[PDB]
Amino acid sequence: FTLKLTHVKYDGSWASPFSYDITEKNISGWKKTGLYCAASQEDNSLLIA
Amino acid sequence: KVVSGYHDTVNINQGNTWFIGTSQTEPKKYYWRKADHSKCQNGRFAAN
Repeated sequence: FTLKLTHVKYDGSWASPFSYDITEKNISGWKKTGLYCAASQEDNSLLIA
Repeated sequence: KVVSGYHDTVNINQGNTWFIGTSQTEPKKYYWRKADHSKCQNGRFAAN
């Protein structure tokens, strides 16, 4: 499993996606998963889950 | 962001410093600059 992440550039094109290896012995084991994503007003970052 | 550099001469107050910069993309794109120390007095590089 891989998490991929991209964004719009100023000219409306999309950046080449970053990737993060996600598979750790458990998401392979889930069934019907779903992902969550939200920015943070404190400590500007992305909480992905 | 600058990855690595190499200074031209042996006295770091002279010569040029070549830099290798990479981009915040994927794959990365590598760039190069040069900082001419012959335009550097008081640790302040001239903008040119």
